[PDB]
Amino acid sequence: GIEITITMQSDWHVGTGMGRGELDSVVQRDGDNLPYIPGKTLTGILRDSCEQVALGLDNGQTRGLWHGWINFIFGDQPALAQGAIEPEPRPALIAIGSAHLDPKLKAAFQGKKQLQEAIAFMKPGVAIDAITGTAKKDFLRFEEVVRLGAKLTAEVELNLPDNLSETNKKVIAGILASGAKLTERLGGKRRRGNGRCELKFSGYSDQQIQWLKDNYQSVDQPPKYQQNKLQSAGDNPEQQPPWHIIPLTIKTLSPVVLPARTVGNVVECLDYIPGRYLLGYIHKTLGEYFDVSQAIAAGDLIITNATIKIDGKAGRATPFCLFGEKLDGGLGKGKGVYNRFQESEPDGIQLKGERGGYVGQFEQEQRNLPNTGKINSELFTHNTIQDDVQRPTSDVGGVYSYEAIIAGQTFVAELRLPDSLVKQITSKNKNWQAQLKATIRIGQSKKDQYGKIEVTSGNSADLPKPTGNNKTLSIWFLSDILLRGDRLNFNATPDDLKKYLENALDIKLKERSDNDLICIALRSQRTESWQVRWGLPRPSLVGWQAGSCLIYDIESGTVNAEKLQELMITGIGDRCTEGYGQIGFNDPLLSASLGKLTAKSNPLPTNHPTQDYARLIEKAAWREAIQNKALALASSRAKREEILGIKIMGKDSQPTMTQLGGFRSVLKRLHSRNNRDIVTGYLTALEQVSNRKEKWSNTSQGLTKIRNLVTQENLIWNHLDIDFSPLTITQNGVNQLKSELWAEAVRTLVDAIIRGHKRDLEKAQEN
Amino acid sequence: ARKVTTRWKITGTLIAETPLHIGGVGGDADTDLALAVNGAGEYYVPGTSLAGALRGWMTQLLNNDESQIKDLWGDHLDAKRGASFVIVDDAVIHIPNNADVEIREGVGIDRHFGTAANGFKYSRAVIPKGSKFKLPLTFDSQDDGLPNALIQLLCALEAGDIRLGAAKTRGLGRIKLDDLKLKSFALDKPEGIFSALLDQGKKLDWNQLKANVTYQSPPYLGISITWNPKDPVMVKAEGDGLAIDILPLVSQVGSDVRFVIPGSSIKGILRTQAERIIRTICQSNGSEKNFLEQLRINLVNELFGSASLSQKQNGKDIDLGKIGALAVNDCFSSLSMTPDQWKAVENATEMTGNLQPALKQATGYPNNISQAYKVLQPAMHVAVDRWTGGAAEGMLYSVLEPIGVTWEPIQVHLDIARLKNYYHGKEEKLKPAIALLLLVLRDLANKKIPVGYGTNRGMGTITVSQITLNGKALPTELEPLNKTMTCPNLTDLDEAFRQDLSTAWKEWIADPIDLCQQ
Ligand SMILES: [Mg+2]
Ligand SMILES: [Mg+2]
Ligand SMILES: [Mg+2]
Ligand SMILES: [Mg+2]
Repeated sequence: GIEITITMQSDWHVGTGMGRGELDSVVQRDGDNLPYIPGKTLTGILRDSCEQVALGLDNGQTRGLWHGWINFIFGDQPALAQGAIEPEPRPALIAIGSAHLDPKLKAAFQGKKQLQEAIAFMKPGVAIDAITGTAKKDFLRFEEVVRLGAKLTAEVELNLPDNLSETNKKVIAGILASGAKLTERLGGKRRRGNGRCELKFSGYSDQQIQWLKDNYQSVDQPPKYQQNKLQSAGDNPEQQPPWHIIPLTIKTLSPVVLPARTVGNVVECLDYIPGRYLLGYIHKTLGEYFDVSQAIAAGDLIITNATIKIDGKAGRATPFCLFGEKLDGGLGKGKGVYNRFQESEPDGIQLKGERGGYVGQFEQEQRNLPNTGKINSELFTHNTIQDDVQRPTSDVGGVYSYEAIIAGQTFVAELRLPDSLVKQITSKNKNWQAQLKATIRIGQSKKDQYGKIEVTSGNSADLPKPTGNNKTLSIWFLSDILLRGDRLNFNATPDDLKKYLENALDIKLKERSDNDLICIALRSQRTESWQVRWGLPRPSLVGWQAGSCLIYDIESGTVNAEKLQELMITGIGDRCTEGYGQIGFNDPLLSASLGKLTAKSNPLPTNHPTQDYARLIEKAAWREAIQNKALALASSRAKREEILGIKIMGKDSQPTMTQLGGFRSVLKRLHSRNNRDIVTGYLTALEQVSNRKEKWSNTSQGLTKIRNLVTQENLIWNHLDIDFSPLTITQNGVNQLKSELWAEAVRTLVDAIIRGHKRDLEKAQEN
Repeated sequence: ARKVTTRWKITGTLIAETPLHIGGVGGDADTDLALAVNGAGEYYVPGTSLAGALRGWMTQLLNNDESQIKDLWGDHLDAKRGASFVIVDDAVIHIPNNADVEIREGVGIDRHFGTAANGFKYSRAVIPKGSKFKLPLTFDSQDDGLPNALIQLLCALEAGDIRLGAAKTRGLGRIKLDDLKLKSFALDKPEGIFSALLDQGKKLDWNQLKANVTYQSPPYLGISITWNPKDPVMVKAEGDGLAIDILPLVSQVGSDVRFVIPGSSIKGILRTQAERIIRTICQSNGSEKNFLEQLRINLVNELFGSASLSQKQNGKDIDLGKIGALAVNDCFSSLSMTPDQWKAVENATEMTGNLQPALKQATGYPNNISQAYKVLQPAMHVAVDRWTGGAAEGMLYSVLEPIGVTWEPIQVHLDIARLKNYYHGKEEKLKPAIALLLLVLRDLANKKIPVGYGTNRGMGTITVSQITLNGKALPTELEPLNKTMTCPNLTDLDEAFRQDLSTAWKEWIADPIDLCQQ
C-alpha cells in the first residue's frame, strides 16, 4: 500500500556500463524501453540515507543501538562482518520495488521509438590538463542524461513482524521518513549535480520525523528475530484416487532470477521455474485447509516445474532424440529435424543433436514440426559500495550480474492433489480455487527489483492417458530425474533406471537392436541449491536432464496403461514433489518420423499532470526530426530549387552566394511569426530596387518563394513533409508544436538549403 | 555511510561579470557554437563545468599539489579516497529582464593578406553580462572546522578571480559571487541530524571566517589602457541595416545597451602586431603557410596561446596546445541607450527622416541634432566610376560612424603564474615574453595598431592617454613593472629595467629557441 514517489529535480543518469551509439554511457531502461530507477539503486540509496540518520543518533558510533535498527529494517550486511557472528543474518523488513514513470505516460510512448530516445540527451564532458589548460588526450566523453522533471513511483512493502509494539512501529516509520527526507541525490555523478531528487513515502511526513525527534532518547533495542517455523498436524486423510490436476499459470511482472550457476561474477538463470519456488505459495494459501507439510512428506502433493506456455499448455523440454541439420536445420530453422529413435541419419549431411528449449504439442499425424517456445532473458549488472570511500572496492566485491527472465513471460505449472485432499479442502471452502490467485515473489533477490510474479489458477484438467503399446516402451524425461543407487547415493545408472521401471511396471525391457537407430539419449545433470529453512545448502542432487529420452523393446509381460498413467501423475525417483521425475510415456513426438515435416498508444489527456513533461520530450523529438529532414532536402538540387528557387548554372550561382547570405542574415531575426514583418520588409525593399531585384532573375521565382515560405504558415510543414504522428503524445500536440516550432523550422530549412547549395556550388566551381 | 562531522551548505549568487559560454555538444542552426541547456531547455551551468573551474583554481593555488586537492575533491585511484566531499549542483542561469542570448560573430584574419581566412567564419551564443545563477555548493566535513583552502576558494569567488566556460582569454567567462551564506549542520549529533531534517541549519558569519585568513592572489600583471578614438572606432554589426548599412555592434549590459569592442577583437589586433614583430626580427615569411600554421610562432604561442594539436613528435606523443596566458576583456562605451532606444536606430528607414528622431533619442540630445551628430554621425559613400565619374551603378552605401562615443579603459590581464608554469618556473625566461608585450604596447600608443572595422577606410585609429601597469605578487626582478605610464615610448619604466629587458630580449633574438622547451 506504501509507495515511494521520486521527483527528479536535475537531469539524471543510472545503471549501465554499455553505451550504444555515439554516446559513451547509456542509462538503465525498463521493459517499455523507458528510463527508470532500479529497486536495488533505490534500496541502496535509501539505506545510505537512513544510515546517516542512525549514525547521527548514535553520536557517530558506527555500531550501536540505532545501527541495530537499520539492520532490523534493512537486514544485516554479512560480508561486512569483522568477527565471529553466531546468529544467522536477518532479512530486511522493507522491500522496495523499481520506480517507473507514470503508467499513463508510459502507454503513450508505445512503439514511438523516436520519442523514447528523446527522453534523454547527450551531455558532453572533457578533462583539462592543469598546466596547459587544454583538453587531455583520451579524456572526452558524451553521456546520456534523462530530462529533469521525471516523476517516478515505486511500490514499497513493510512486512512488519506480527507482534511489533506500536512504539516500535512509530520508530520504524520515523527512521524511514527521516532517511527519505535526508535523501537528496541518486545515480551517477551525484557529486557533480546529476540526479538530484525529492524522495517521499506515501503516508510518512514531518509528523513521523517530529515524533522521533521528540522520543529518540526513549528508544530500546529492536526485537529479536525469529524464524517462522513449520507446524504439522498429522491429520490429513489417506491419499485416494483420482488425482485432481489444477493448472497454475505464472506470469512474470518483473524480472525473475532463478540461479542455475555462478560463473565468475555473473549468476546464470534457469529458463523455467522449479516447483520448489512455489511450495512457499502453496504453504501460504492451502496450509490453512490441510497439513501441507505432511502432504509433502507423504507425497500427496506435487507442484511441477513451470515451463513456457505453448499452445495454451506447458512447453515440454526438447527431446534429445531430435537431431537437426548442422548446416541449416533444426527446430530453430523449422526444417531438417530427424527423430533418431525411428529414422536413420541421411547420407552425407551431418547432424547436431538438440540441446534445449521447449516444444509445444504434437500429435500422431501432426504434418508439422511441433511449436517451439523460447524464453527471453536479460543481464542486469549491479555494484556494492564501500561506505567510507563511497565507491566499490575489491574488499566488498563491487561488481556482479544476474541473468533474469524478463517481464511478461508466461509459464504453466500444475498442482496435483489426490481426491482425498480436495475433499478435505472442499468440505472447508467451496471456492478454494479462487484463493489460488496471488501475486508472490520468487527467486534470488526476491525482495526488491526481481521476482514479482502473478499466479492464476485454471480449471481442473484431465489426467494424462498414454497409449499402452506392447511393442516398445519409450520414456521422455519432461523434468530432471533423480535416482539413488542401491547405496542410496545418487550414482545411479541407466541400468538402475531400467530396473526401476521394470520393477514398477511389472515388465521386462531390453534395448532395441536396430543399428541405425539410437536407443538412449541422456545427459547427466547436477543441481546445487540452498535450503532456506536449514540455512545450509542442500545435499547435491545428481541425475539426468529434462529432455533425455530412451526407448525399450518389451521383452515379456504386458505394460498396463493404468500404471503408466499413475506414473505420469506422480513421477519417478527422488523429490518428485518438487516436480523432479516428471516423465512422458509413448508420446508420439518420440514415435514419429520427422525428416519430411516443416513448421507451420493513446495520447495523454489534456488535464494530465505529466502533460508539461511530455511536452519537453515532444519538442526534442520534433526538433531532431526537422533537423534531419532539412539535411536530406538540401542534398538534392531539385529540392533546393523547388523550395527557394536557387540554382546552379555552370560555375554560376543564382543568385550569388552573397545574395543568399544577405537574406539569411535577415532570417536570423525571425524568432517568431510576429517577426515575419522583418523578413517581408527586407524583401519589399529588395524588390523595390531594380538592380537588386534583377540579381534574382534567372532564379525559379526565388523572391516569391521566399515571400511565401515566410508568410504562409502552412508551407514550411508541407516542404518538410514529416509524419509527426510518431513524434507526439500530447493531445492537441500537433497543432501546438507546429505553431511553436514554425519559425525554427523555417530557419533550419533555409540554413540547410543554403549550406547544401554552397557545397554543391564548390563542386561545379572545381571542375 | 560515510562519516560526516558536519555538512556545510555554501550558497549565494554568482553574476556573469562578462558574457558566458558553457558549450553543449555544439551547433544549433542559429550559431556554430551553442550554449548548454538542461533537459527543460533552460540555460544552465553544469555542476561538472563549475566544479572543474573551482577544482582548477585550487590546483593553481595549491601549486598543483595533488595530495591536498584529492582530500577535498576526491579521487578514484587511491584506495583510501574515492568520492568527492565537495558537491556542486547544476544551476540554471536567469538572464536579465528583456535581455536575451546574444550571438557574437567571429572571423580569422589571414596574416599575409590581412583579410578573412577561408572557412574561418564562426559565431557563438553568449549569456549576456549581468546574468545570475545560484552558487550550489555542499561540503561534508569529516574533520572539525572548515578547510582553509576551501575558505580561500570562496574568497577567490568573491574577488572574481575565477573564470568559467569557453573563450576565457577572449572576453568571456568571468563570474563574481555575491550574498554568500553558510549553513552548518552538525550531522554527527542528534540535535544536528534533526536540524538537517527540520530546522534548516545553523548560520555562520562569513565575515568571521573572512577575518581569519589573508587572500593570496596569484601573480598577475593587469594592464589598463586609457584611450579615445581619433577616428571613429567601431566593430561592425552582424548584418546590413535599413537606413544605415553599417551599424556599430552593441551589447546588453543590464538595463542598457552599450557599444562594445569584443575582447576577441582587441586580442586579435594585439596578436597580429606581436607576430609581425617576431617574424620581422627573424625575417620569417608568412605567405606560404595556411592560417592555422601562420598563427603558430614563438613567444606568441605562450602569451596568446595555441590550438590543441596532438603530435607524435618523437615517438613520444605530445600536445602542442596551451591556453593563452594573456586574456582580454570586452570594452564598452561610456554612452548607453535603453534597449528600445537602439531598436529605434536599427529600424530607422529614412536617413533624413525617421532616423533623425532615433539618433536624437539615443545620443541623448532629443532636441538638438547638431549635438546628436557629434556623437553618432551618418556618413554616405560612393564608388566613382573611373571613366565616367559620377558614381558606379549600385555602389552607394552609408555608415553610422560613432565619431564621438567615449570608451572605457581596456583591461588586459597577464597571468604571470601561467607563463611561469610554461617556463617550468624559470623567471629569467619571462623577460623575452615581457619584452615582447611592452613592444606591442609601445606600438598601440604610437597609433600603429588600429582597431575595428574599416581601419584603412577612415576608422579605427586610437589615441592612448595612459597605460597603467598594476601587477600583484610579481617576482622581484619584474617588480619595476608596477607603474602608470603616459609616455608612449615607455620612458616611464626605469631605464635600468628597460635596459635589462632589452638585454634578455636581444639574447633571445640572437637565438630564438622555443623558450618553454626544457
Ligand atoms: Mg584515445
Ligand atoms: Mg566517448
Ligand atoms: Mg556549425
Ligand atoms: Mg537603403
